[PDB]
Amino acid sequence: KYLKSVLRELVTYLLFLIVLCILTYGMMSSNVYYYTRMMSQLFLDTPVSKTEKTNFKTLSSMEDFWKFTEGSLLDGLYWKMQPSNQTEADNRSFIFYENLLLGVPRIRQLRVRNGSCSIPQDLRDEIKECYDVYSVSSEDRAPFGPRNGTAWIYTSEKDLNGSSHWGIIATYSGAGYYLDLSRTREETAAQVASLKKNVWLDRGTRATFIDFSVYNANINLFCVVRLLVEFPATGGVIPSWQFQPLKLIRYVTTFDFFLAACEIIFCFFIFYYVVEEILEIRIHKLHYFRSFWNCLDVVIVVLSVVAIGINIYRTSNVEVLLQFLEDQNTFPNFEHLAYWQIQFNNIAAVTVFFVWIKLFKFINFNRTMSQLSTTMSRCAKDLFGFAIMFFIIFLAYAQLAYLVFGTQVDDFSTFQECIFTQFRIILGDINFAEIEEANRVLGPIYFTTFVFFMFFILLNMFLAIINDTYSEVKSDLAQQK
Amino acid sequence: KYLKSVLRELVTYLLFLIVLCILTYGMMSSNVYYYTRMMSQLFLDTPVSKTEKTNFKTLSSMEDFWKFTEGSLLDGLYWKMQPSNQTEADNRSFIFYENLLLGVPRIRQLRVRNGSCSIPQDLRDEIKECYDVYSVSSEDRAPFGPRNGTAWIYTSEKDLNGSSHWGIIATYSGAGYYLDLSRTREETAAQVASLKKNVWLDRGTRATFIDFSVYNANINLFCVVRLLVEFPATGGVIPSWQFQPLKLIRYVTTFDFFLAACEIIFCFFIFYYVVEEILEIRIHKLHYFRSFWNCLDVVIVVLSVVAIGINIYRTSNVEVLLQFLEDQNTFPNFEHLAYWQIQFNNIAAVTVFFVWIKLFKFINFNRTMSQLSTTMSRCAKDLFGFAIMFFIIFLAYAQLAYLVFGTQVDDFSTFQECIFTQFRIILGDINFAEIEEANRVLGPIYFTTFVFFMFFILLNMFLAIINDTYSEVKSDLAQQK
Amino acid sequence: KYLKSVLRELVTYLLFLIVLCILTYGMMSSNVYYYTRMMSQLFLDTPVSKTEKTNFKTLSSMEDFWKFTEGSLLDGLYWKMQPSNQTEADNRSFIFYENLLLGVPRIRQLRVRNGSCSIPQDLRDEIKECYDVYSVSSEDRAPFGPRNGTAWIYTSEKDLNGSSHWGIIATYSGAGYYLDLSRTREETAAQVASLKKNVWLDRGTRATFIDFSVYNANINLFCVVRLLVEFPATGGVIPSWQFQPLKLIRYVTTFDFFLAACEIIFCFFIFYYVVEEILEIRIHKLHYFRSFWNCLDVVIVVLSVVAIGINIYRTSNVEVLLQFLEDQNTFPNFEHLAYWQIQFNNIAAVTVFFVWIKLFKFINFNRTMSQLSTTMSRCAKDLFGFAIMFFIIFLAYAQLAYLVFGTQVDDFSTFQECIFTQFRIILGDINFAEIEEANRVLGPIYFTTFVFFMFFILLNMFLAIINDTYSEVKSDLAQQK
Amino acid sequence: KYLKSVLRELVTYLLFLIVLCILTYGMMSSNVYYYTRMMSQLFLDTPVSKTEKTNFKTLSSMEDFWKFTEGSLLDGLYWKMQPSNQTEADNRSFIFYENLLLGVPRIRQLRVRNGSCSIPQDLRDEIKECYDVYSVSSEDRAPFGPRNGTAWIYTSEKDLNGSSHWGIIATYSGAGYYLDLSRTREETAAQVASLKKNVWLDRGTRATFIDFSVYNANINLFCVVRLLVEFPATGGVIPSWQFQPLKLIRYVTTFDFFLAACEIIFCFFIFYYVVEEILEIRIHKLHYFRSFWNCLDVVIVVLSVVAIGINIYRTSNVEVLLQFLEDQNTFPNFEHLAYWQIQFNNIAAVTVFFVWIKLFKFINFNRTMSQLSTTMSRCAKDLFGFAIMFFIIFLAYAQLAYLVFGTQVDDFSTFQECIFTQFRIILGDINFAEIEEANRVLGPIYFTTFVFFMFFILLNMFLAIINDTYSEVKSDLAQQK
Ligand SMILES: N[C@@H](CC1CCCCC1)[C@@H](O)CC(=O)O
Ligand SMILES: N[C@@H](CC1CCCCC1)[C@@H](O)CC(=O)O
Ligand SMILES: N[C@@H](CC1CCCCC1)[C@@H](O)CC(=O)O
Ligand SMILES: N[C@@H](CC1CCCCC1)[C@@H](O)CC(=O)O
Ligand SMILES: *[C@@H]1O[C@H](CO)[C@@H](O)[C@H](O)[C@H]1NC(C)=O
Ligand SMILES: *[C@@H]1O[C@H](CO)[C@@H](O)[C@H](O)[C@H]1NC(C)=O
Ligand SMILES: *[C@@H]1O[C@H](CO)[C@@H](O)[C@H](O)[C@H]1NC(C)=O
Ligand SMILES: *[C@@H]1O[C@H](CO)[C@@H](O)[C@H](O)[C@H]1NC(C)=O
Ligand SMILES: [Ca+2]
Ligand SMILES: [Ca+2]
Ligand SMILES: [Ca+2]
Ligand SMILES: [Ca+2]
Ligand SMILES: [Ca+2]
Repeated sequence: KYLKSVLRELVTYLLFLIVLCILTYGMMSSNVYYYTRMMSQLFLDTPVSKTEKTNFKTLSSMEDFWKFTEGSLLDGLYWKMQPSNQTEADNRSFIFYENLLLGVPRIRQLRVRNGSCSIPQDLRDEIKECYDVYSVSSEDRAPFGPRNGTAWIYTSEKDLNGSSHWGIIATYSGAGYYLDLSRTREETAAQVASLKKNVWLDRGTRATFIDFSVYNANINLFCVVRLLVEFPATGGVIPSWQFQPLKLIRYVTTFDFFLAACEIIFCFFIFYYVVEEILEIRIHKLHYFRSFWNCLDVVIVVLSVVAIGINIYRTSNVEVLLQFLEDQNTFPNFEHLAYWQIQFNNIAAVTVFFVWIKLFKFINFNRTMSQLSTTMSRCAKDLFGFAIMFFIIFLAYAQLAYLVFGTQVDDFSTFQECIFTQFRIILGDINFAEIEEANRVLGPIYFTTFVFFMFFILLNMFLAIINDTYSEVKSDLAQQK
Repeated sequence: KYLKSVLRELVTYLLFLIVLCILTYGMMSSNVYYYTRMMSQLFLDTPVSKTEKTNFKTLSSMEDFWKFTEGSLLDGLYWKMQPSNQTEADNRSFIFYENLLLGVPRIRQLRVRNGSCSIPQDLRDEIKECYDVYSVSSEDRAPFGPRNGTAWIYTSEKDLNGSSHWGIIATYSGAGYYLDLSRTREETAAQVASLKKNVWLDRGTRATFIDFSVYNANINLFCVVRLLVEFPATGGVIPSWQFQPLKLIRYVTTFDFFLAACEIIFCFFIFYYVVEEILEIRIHKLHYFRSFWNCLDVVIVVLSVVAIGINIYRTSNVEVLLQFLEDQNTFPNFEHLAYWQIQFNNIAAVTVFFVWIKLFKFINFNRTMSQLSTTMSRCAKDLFGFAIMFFIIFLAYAQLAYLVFGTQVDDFSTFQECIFTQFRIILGDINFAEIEEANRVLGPIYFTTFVFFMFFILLNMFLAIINDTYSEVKSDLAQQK
Repeated sequence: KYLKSVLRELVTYLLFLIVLCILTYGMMSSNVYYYTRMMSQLFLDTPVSKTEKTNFKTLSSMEDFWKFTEGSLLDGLYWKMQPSNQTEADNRSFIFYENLLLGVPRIRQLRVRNGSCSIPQDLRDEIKECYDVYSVSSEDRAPFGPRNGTAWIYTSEKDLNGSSHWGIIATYSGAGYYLDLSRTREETAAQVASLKKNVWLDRGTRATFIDFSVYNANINLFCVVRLLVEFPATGGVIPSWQFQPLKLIRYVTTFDFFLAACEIIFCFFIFYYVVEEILEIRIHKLHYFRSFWNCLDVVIVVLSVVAIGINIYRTSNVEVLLQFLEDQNTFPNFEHLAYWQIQFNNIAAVTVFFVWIKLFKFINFNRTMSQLSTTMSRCAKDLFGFAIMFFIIFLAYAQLAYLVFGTQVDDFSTFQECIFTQFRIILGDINFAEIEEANRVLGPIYFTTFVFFMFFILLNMFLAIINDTYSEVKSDLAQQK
Repeated sequence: KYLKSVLRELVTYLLFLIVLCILTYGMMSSNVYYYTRMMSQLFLDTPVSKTEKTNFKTLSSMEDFWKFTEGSLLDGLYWKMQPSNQTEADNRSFIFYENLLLGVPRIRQLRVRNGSCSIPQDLRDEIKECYDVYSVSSEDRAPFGPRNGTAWIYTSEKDLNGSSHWGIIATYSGAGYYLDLSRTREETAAQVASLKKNVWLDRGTRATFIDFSVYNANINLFCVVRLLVEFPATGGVIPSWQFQPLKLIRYVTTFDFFLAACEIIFCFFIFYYVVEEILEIRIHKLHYFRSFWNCLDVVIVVLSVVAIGINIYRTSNVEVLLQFLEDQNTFPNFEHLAYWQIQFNNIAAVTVFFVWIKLFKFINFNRTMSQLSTTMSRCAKDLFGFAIMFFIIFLAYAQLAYLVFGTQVDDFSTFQECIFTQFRIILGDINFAEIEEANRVLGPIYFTTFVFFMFFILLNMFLAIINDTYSEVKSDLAQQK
C-alpha cells in the first residue's frame, strides 16, 4: 500500500541524509580549527619585536604598521628550517616544520587624489590640504611619487587578475599600486627599508593589503592569508584580518575515492528529484500552491544546484590550471579562486540545515504529537504577521541608540552593528560599564526603560498569544473527541 | 472619501518620516565614531612615559598627574609634522597628519579655603589643618600662593566666559584659577616645571580641568576636549574625561545645499502642523481630551520647537562670531558654544524616537492586529498603575543595598548608581565575585533572596496579568462574533 | 471618624519614614566609598617593589609575604610629608596629605604544636614531621623559638584585649604571638630584617594578622585595617583583607546637632510604639494571632531595640574611654570597639528595609489593586510550602556538584559557596570555560541536564501555579460582582 | 499498622541518608581544593623564567616547551629545603615545606612513522616528507634516532605497566618511548641538555607526557600529576594538564575507625536491600513493572554495587602491594592505580544524587502537594516524548554552526563542544565579540535568528503545555471535589 511509496521516497532521503553527514566530517576534518589557531596566533598577537605589548589587534600609528611588517611577518615567514643545514637554495624555506610556504606575499594598496575635497572658503588660507573619504568617483588613478617599479605605477582592477573586496567601512576594488614580495628574508627586509624611505603611506592612504598564502604538506590543506589594514579618513587605523583554509586538489588517495565516488552519486541523486519533483510542479499547478511545508520543499533544490555547478563548473578547471602556474617562484592569483569557497562553504551548509526540517513532517507519525505539531502550526498566522509590532518598537530603541551614543560608545557604531546589541543585552551582556561614561542622563534612561519595556513586553505578546491557542487547539482536538 | 484625507495627512508624515532619516545619516556621518576612538585612545590609555603601565584611566597620586601632563598630552599635542621640514613658524604644528590643532589648552581649577572645617575640640592640638568638601559657601575666592599671572589670581564665574559643569561627585562652576597653555612644546614644557615648582595642587584642590580643542580638515569635523580630574576631599583621585565631536560651519559645498535647503523645508513643514494642529486644540477642547495616543501627539511638537530655535537662534550667530575670533593664537571660549550641541543632539534624537510610534496607530489597518492592538492597549490600566507594587519592593533592595555594601563595593556607590545594578543583575552580570568579599553573611543573603523573589516575582504579576486579559479580550472580540 | 485615627498613626510613620532617610545620608555620607577605594588600592594592588607584577591579591610564597611587608606597607605607611620640611618629631608622619596615621601596626599570629598529627606507621621512618589543621585542641600555647619580647612569648586570648575572628577556612581567636610596630620607618624596617632572621613563619603557621588603623582629618572619618593572610595546612597561601570605615566621635559641630537631637527623638519615637503596641499584644491575645502582616509587625521592633542599646550602651562609653587612651604613641585595642559597628551597620539597615513593606498595606487604598493585593496574597499558601520540592532537587545538583568538581574548580570549593553558583548560572555567568577542563564526561552532563531541568522546571511550577490562582481570584472578585 | 512498616523501611533510609553525608565530608575534607590551587598554580601559570609572560597555559613553540621543562618544573620540583642545612642525601628534597616528593618523574611520548602519508603525485618533487595524523595503524613502533637507553627504544603498551589515555583530540596508549627522571636537580638538568641535543621532538611527535607524583605529609593526601602536551599534525601545540588528588592508605588513626567501621556497615546495609528488594522482583514480576518511580528504584542498587567491589576488590590489594614498592627511589606505576579513583569518585557521587530523589515520594505526605506532585507527574508524557521536536531544531543550528564557523572561532571547534555553546548562549555568555570577525553576513544571521526562534520557541512549547495541564489537573482534583 502507501507504506511502499511511503518508505521508498523516505528510503531515498533516509539514505540521502547520511550521505551529507559524511561530507561534513569527510570534506572538512575536525581538527582544522587547530590549524588556524596556530596559524592565527603566529602573525597576530605575538610581537616580541620590543618590550612593546601592542600586537596586530591593538595598533594605532603608521610607523607601528611598518614595525609590524618588517618586525613580525618578516620574521614570521622568512626564517630558518628544521635541520638548519642541507643547503636549500631552490625552496629556501617555509615558516617552520609542518607548513609549506608557496609563492610570495603581495602588498596591495589604495590612495585618493590630492585636493579631492574643497575646504570651506574661510580656512582656505589657514591650511592647504584636503583628502576626503574613499569612493569610486573620488578614487585616484594618477601615477604617484617617484615612479619606478609596480607600486609606483597605478594599475586597473581588470589589469590585475584580482577582484574587489568587502571590508568593514569602505569596500575596495583592484589596486592603486602593488609590490610582490621577494622569497628571501634579506631582499624583503631590503625593500621595506627602501620602501619606507619613499613613504608611500603619506596621507590619504586608505586600503592596505598584504597577501601571501601557504600549503600544508601533512593533511594536504591549502590556506590563504589576507591582512587588510584600513586607514580612516580621520587619521586613525583599523586593523583586520582574514584567514581562509581550503582543500584544493580534490583527490586524497586514501578516503576520497570513497567520497568523490559518493560525490558523483550525490549530484546524481538530486538529479533524480530534480525532474521527479518538477513533474508534480508542472502537472499540478495549484495542488502544491499554498503550502508552507511545500513552499519550502523547493528551496533545498534551489540552493543545491547553485552549489552543484560552482564547485566543478567554476572551481574545478581552476584547480587544473594551477599546476606549474601555482608552483613557480612567481605568486599566483589564487585568492579569487578561493573566493567562491567561502561563497560555497556556507551555502553548502545552509542547505544541510533545511535538510533536517524536511524530515520534520515525515517520520513523526506516532503520538498526538503529529497532531500536536498542528498546534504550533496554528500560532504563527497571528504572530508571523504580528512580530512587526514589537519589531517596530524594536527598531525604535535601535535607531534611538545610534543617534545618541553612536559617537562615543563603540559597540553601537553603525546602525548595522547596533541592531544586534539591543539583542545581546536582552539575553544579556554588558558594555553598561561605559554606558554611563557616555551620557549620564541618557544611558541610564535608555537602558532603564528598554530593559523594562522590551524585556517586559516580550513577555506580554509572546507567552499569552502562545498559551491561548494551544489551550484552544488541544481542547479543539479534545472537542473532536 | 476619507482615503483622500487619510493619505494626505499620511503623505505628509509618510514623506516627513524620510526627511529626518536623511538628517541622521546626513547631519552625522557613520564613521564619526572612528574619529573619537583614535582621538580617544591617543590621550587616554597609552603612556609609554616609562615602563609604568598606569594610563589615564588608572591613576592615583598627584605626581602621576604631573607626569601625565608633561609626559603625555605634552607629547600628545606638541610634536612634529609629516615632512619634518618646510619651516612652519605660524602654525607650528598639529598632532599628526589628518587633524588640526587650534587655539591652545587651558588649565582650569578650583580650591577650597583653609580651615573651612572645624576639627572636633579634642584633636585640635593633635593636628592643625582641615579642608572640607567643596560647596558654594565653602568655595574659596581668596587669592593664593605667590600671586602672579592668571592662575595665581582668582576669577569670577562671569569674568571668564565659561559656564559651570556637571561632573560626578560635585558640580563645579567658573574658575578658581586658570592658565592658558602656550602653542609651543618647549614653553608649555617650560611652564609645567615652573608650574609644579610652585605646587598649586597642595591640598584642598578639588576640580582640575584641562581644555583644548581641535579641528579635522578632512571631513570638516570640529571636536572639543575636556579632561576633568577630580580630587576627593579624602585624598584620592578620580579621573574622568569628555570628548565631544561637532560640526560647526553648517555649509559643506557638496551635500549640504541638499540638506540645508531641506533643513528650511523641515522647520517649514512643522510650521504647517504647528498651526494646523492647534485649530482642533482650540476648537475642540474635550474631543482630544483623555486620549493617550492623542496626549502623546503634542509632545513631538513640544520638543521639536525647542530644538528648532536653539540651533539657529542660540547657535547660529555663535558660528558667525567665531571667524578670526576662533582662529587667532588666542584660545576661544568655544566649549559653551557646544554645550547646547549635546543638549541638542539627544533632544534631536528623542523626538525621532516618538516619530515612529506615531505611525504605530496609522498604517496598521489590516488584520485583526488593528483590533489586537486594543488588546495590549487594555492591559496597562491594571499594570501601569500596578507597577508601583513591584517597584516599591524594587527600591527596597535598592536602598537595602546602599546601606550595606555601599562603603565597600564600588558598583553600588551612590544610591543613583545602585538603582541600576539591581537591574543589571536581573538580566545578569556579576560583581558577585567580590560580593562575598564584602560581607559574608549578607552579600549572600541579599543576593540569594533577591534573585529568588524579584526574579520569581517578576514572573508572577507580569505574565499572568498579561495572559488573562488577552485571553479575555481575544475571547471578547470572539464574543462580538 | 477613622480617618483621624487612620492618618494619626500614619502621620507618625509617615513622618517617621523620613527620619531614617535622613540617617542614611546623614550618618553615612555618599562619597565614603571613594575613601576606601583609594585607601584600598594603595595597600593591595600596587607593588612596584620590583618588576614583579604580583600584588597582594595574587600571592603564593612566604618570602613574597615578607617582600610584601617590608616592600609595600613599610613604604605604604612610613614615608614623607607634604612640605618635606618643618621637623615633625612628635607626629613623625602619616601616609600622605589628607589622612592621619594613629597608633602603630600590630602583627598577630597563630601556630600549631609540633607532631600534633601522627603520620601512619609505615612512613614513620620516611619523614620525621607532621603539623595538622588548626583547631582549639590542636592549638599551641607552648613558648617558641628564641624567647624574647612579645612575639616570642605566647599570650592568652583574654590577656590581650582582642576578640576572636571569623576568617574563611578556620576561625581564629586571641594570639599565639604578636609584635607592635614602631612608628618610625627605620625601626620598623629594622625589625623585619631582624624579624625574618629568626623565621617565625617556619611551618605550621596558620593565621597571620597585620593590624593598624588611621584617621581622616577632613570629614572626621575613622578607619581600621585588618590584613589576614591565612596559611593552609597543605602549604599554600590565602590572602584576604578587611577594610572598615567608621565615624567615632558622634559630634560634628555642623550637621550633627540636627542629627543627634533627632537621634534622641528617634529612640523616643519608638519608645512610643514600644508600649503603645504591647497594649494590644497583652489585651488581645488571639486578635493579632495568625496574621502574617501582623506577625511581621513585631520584627521591626524586635531588631530596632537591639540596635538601640548597643550603639549608646555598648559603644558610647567606648568612645569616651578613648581620648588620650587612643592618641598616645601606644596602639589601642580599637578594633573590637568597631566590631559592633559592622554588627550594627547591617542590622541598622535590615530594619530600614522592612520599614517600607510596612507601608505596603496602608497607603494603597485606591484601585482594585488593594483587592488585587489579596491576589498575590493568596498564592504562597500553595507555593510557600511548595518551594521545597524544587529546593530539594535544587540542593541535589548542589551536593552533586561538590562531590564531583569540588577538588578542582575553585568556584564550587566548599558546599557553602557552591550553593550559590547554581544560582549564578541560572541567571547566568560562566566558569564553563574550565568546567570541561575539570571532567570531560561529567561537567557537560551535569551542566547540560541542569540548565535543561532547573531552567525548564522553574518555568513549570512557578508560572502556571502563579497564573491560575490570579485568573481564579480576579474572576473570583468578578464572581462577587 | 502501616506506620510501623512505613517508618521501619524509612528509618533505614532515614538513617541511611545521614551515613553517606558523613562519607562526603569524611572521605573528602573541605579544604582539599586549596591543596590543588596551590599545587596547581605552582607549575602552571608562573614562569619568571625570563621576562617572557607566557606560562604553561599560553604556549606555542617546541623550544618554549623545552624552556618550560628545564626552566620551571626543573625548578618546580628540584630545589632547596626549609633549613637549607642538615645534609639529606637519602631523601634529597621535596618541593617546599609541607609536601613530599616521592619517586621521580617519567617522560612519555609518541611518534608516527616516516612517510606514513603519500603526498599527491604533483608535489612529490616539490617536498620530500609527510607525517599524517596519529592512529593505531599509523602508529610507529620502529626504533628511532641514536638508540641508547629507554627513550631511544620503543616499548609495548603491555610492556610498561601503564594504560591508555583519553586526551582531547587523539587518544593515546602505551609509549613510543620514555625516560624516567633523576631525583637530583643536576642530573635532571644534565639530561635535558643532553636530551635536547638529540632532538627527539623533531616532527611527527604527537603525545608528550610528563608524569611525577607527590605525597602530603600533613593531612596524608596523595596526589598525582599528568601533564600532556599534544602536538597537532598541523604544527601547533595544545597544552593540557590533569591534577588528581587521592587518599591512598585507608586508615587515619583519628577519625577513620569511625568511618571505616561505618564503611563496613554501609556495604552491609545495602546487602540488606540487595536481597530484600529482589524478593519482590522475583515474586511479583508485573507488580513493579511500568512504574517510573520504581523503574528508578533499581538504578541506585545497580551503580552502588559497581562502586562496592572496585574500591576494595580492585583498589584495596593495590594499596597493599605498594609499600616498599612505592617508596624506593624507583618510580611506581601508581597512576593507573588511581585511574579507578576518578572512575570511582563520580560514580560514588552520582548515586548520592539519586538517593535524595528517593525520599522525594516518601516523606511528603502532607498537603495537596502530595497530590500536586501528580500534577508535574502528568506533564512529561506529552513533553518527555515531545522534547525531540525542539531538540531536532536544536541540533539544527548546532550542526549549522559547525560547518560555518568551525574553521575560525574556537568555541565551536568540534561538534561535541559546539553542542554546548548553543546552550551557553541561551542562558547567555558571549564570544559574539569575534562572531562578526568570523563571517559578517552569517554570524549575525545565525545568531540573530537563533536567539529569535530558540529563545522565542522555548517560550512557546514549554510554558503553555506546562500551564494547561496543571490548570486542568488542579481543576481535576477540584472536579473530584
Ligand atoms: N554515518 C554518518 C553519521 C550519522 C549520519 C546520520 C544518521 C546517523 C549517523 C557519518 O557522518 C559518520 C561520520 O562522518 O563519522
Ligand atoms: N531615505 C532614507 C532611508 C529610509 C527612510 C525611511 C523609509 C525607508 C528608507 C535615508 O535615510 C537614506 C540614507 O540616509 O542613506
Ligand atoms: N527627606 C529625606 C528624603 C526622602 C525621605 C522620604 C520621603 C521622600 C524624601 C532625606 O533623606 C533627604 C536627604 O537625606 O537628602
Ligand atoms: N550528619 C551529617 C549532616 C547531615 C546528614 C543528613 C541529615 C542532616 C545532617 C554529616 O554529613 C555532618 C558532617 O559531615 O559534618
Ligand atoms: C628605481 O630603482 C632605483 C634602483 O636603485 C631606486 O634607486 C629608485 O628609488 C627606484 N625608483 C624611484 C622612484 O626612486
Ligand atoms: C612671576 O613671574 C616671574 C618671572 O620669572 C616668576 O619668577 C615668578 O615665579 C612669577 N610669580 C611668582 C609668584 O613667583
Ligand atoms: C632579644 O633581643 C636581643 C637584642 O639584640 C636580640 O639579639 C635577640 O635576638 C632577641 N631575642 C632572641 C631570642 O634572639
Ligand atoms: C648513550 O650514552 C652515551 C654516554 O655518553 C651518550 O654519549 C649517547 O648519546 C647515548 N646514546 C646515543 C644514541 O648517543
Ligand atoms: Ca530569562
Ligand atoms: Ca538571562
Ligand atoms: Ca557575562
Ligand atoms: Ca521567562
Ligand atoms: Ca493560562
